[PDB]
Amino acid sequence: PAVKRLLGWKQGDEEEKWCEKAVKSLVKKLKKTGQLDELEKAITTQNVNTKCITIPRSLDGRLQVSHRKGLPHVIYCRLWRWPDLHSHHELRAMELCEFAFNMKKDEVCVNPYHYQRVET
Amino acid sequence: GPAVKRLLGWKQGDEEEKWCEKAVKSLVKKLKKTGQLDELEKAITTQNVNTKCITIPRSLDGRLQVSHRKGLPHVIYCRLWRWPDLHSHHELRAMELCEFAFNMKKDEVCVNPYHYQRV
DNA sequence: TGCAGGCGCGCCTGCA
DNA sequence: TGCAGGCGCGCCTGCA
DNA sequence: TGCAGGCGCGCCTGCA
DNA sequence: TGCAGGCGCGCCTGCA
Ligand SMILES: [Zn+2]
Ligand SMILES: [Zn+2]
Repeated sequence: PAVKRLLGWKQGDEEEKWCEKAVKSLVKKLKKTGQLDELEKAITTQNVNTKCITIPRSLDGRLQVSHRKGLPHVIYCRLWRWPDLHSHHELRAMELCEFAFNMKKDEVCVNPYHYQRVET
Repeated sequence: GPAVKRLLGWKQGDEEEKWCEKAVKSLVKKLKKTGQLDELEKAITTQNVNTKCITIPRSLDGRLQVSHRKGLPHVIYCRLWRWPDLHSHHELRAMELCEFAFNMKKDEVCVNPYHYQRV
């Protein structure tokens, strides 16, 4: 009771506010392209055989979320799988991943379960 | 909105939100024992600077440990309820009204966030 | 309900 | 020297 | 010198 | 509907 009341008054940190901004950014795109269910299926079931969850690729490959840039597959693999993920060099797509980042296609797959972490 | 909160619950960087709950649980347990919990809720919800000092015992080095993390008690609770980007105790100055301020080295340390001003 | 295991303050080490 | 961080004994908690 | 980060126009939201 | 304001991708800049 008092603990949960006092916790509600907590000033929110920028990292949690940014994570929410990162998830809202992806959800808005997936909703528009009919891919939101697949993201929830991939995240909650950890199923590697899920479809590619794609977003359009930018000219430099970077994605901006609340004044912060990063590679989109790296942003969402750090979010749902490896918080200590340093760079794209630590990621390796599976053969089944049609839209892997490394392939530089029109769309980029951000399904965290289509990438394997390597120790570079 | 429902999908965003659902998907957010699945994130991996949850090390900091479980800690804030442990930090609040730690303070509440001490304030209930000493009859000061209502004053904390009055200070937090009303932002009233003229609230009474909300004290906890002071340790030998002045640091407080919450779930394997150490910090100065007034800094911990000012960052929690007022300034998340609060860097160190050097950015805090107690109001003159505050009898149990951190810098006073007394037996009890006041952790009412509304008895400190940011500099 | 006895008791294994969690965790904090005090003690100590180790840099800048 | 201000500060960070590791870890044990004493205190406290939650099960079979 | 590669590349992180600043910032504007275009896009979009939201009031009157 | 005239207008304000938030923010990203594309463009551009400044360091270690
Ligand atoms: Zn894929
Ligand atoms: Zn005070």
